[PDB]
Amino acid sequence: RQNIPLREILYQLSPYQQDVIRQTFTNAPKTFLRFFKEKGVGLATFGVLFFGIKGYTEHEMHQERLAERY
Amino acid sequence: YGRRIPKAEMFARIDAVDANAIRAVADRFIYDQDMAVASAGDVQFVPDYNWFRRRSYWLRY
Repeated sequence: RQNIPLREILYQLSPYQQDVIRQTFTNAPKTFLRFFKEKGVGLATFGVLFFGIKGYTEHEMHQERLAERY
Repeated sequence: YGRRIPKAEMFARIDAVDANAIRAVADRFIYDQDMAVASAGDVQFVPDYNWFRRRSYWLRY
């Protein structure tokens, strides 16, 4: 394994001197909002392109069925 | 200790320790207990706390 020159001091605490699932209920709305802020633009771009092109195609398909309609 | 232990008492206390007492003391102090680990120098390959913590007990028994 490689040799990485590094100067630090690392502290770790035991898993049994800590809570397991009690900060999830506190950090849950902040995590939700941070996720949507970080990935908001791409999800919006994907949704707008997909649903707009699908709606345009479906509208034109209905128009073409009505154009041949007796 | 608040006193001076005579050497006869220290010898009698040492002479009362057998293999059962060593087993019981190690079972009280070591087995499946948290420990403290300190290191210095070239320590990039020293295992972390969970590696040390899992090797305080035996699943084979």
